[PDB]
Amino acid sequence: VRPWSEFRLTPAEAAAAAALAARCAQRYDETDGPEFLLDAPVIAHELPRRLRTFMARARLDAWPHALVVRGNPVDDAALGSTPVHWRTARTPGSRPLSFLLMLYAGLLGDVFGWATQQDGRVVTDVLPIKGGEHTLVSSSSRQELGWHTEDAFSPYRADYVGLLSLRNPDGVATTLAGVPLDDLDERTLDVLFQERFLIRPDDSHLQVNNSVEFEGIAQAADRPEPVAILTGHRAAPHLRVDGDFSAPAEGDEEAAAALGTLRKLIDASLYELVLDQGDVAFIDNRRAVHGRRAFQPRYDGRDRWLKRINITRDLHRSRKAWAGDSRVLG
Ligand SMILES: N=C(N)NCC[C@H](O)[C@H](N)C(=O)O
Ligand SMILES: [Fe+3]
Repeated sequence: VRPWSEFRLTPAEAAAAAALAARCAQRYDETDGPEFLLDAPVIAHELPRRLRTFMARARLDAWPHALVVRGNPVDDAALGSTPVHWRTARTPGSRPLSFLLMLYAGLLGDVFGWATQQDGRVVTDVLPIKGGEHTLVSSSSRQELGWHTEDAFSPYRADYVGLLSLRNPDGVATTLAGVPLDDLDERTLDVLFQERFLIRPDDSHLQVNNSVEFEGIAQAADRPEPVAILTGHRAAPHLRVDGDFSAPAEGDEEAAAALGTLRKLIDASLYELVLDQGDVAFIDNRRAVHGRRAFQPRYDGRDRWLKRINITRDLHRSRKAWAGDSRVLG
């Protein structure tokens, strides 16, 4: 009925998962400490069985753009005010929910972070930062966050991007789109499968958006190597594109026409997913691009606030980029 797969916890199931995360928050010092990173995938085997069944099956389905879990309770009074910056965003009220996200993520794969993004944290924060309303990063607000493959520039980008909505009082929509296969002619499709496109790293990997891996980002922005936008099966391709940071190879007008066509087709097929408070989404970063609608920030303590995590099916595929730590890349 919809392009994502959806699961709704019963009150009993939701309370059991919450109790499990609360227990972890009492026994472990931090969510992305080495001890909990190793233990979380096994603790997650204790989550409610109906949820584990959904995650195991839905990950193997061929069609969904995202796996959506609704119905986690969040008490605004216990959670407290939305932080003013991500640096101070590991508040006690949000702590059990950060553990909950880690437990759900462990059913899907291996979590990791980036040395060049929010100080190498694995669980990151999405919130509006005053003065950054018209930027191209996820702390924007008044300017729409254009659609993108997460970390498109990198061969080590996530297979799944997890988002947990801590609060979203004005119902701001996440945007999604898949490959517009019904409108791509064969010739245009052929071009998108060839290595004729440049993809640069987005602004969230810049030094200015953080408090030696930055040299790799500079090389990627300065001298990008040509890559394909589409890979895999022609009838169900995987997608790698960033609307704001993608370009054709220099002088390649055939590739430019193909990228220009794809831009218009994705713009025309973008749809909206609203993550209400307590909703979790795992976006398939190979099948879909995602973004976020423009909204007016409040800055009154009740702004939209998400926790975010990157998930790969195999951490060993990124060995070359382990930044002195398997769980932080760069
Ligand atoms: N604005 C564009 N095209 N992409 C940047 C947004 C990304 O999701 C980035 N990892 C961020 O959080 O800002
Ligand atoms: Fe994103």
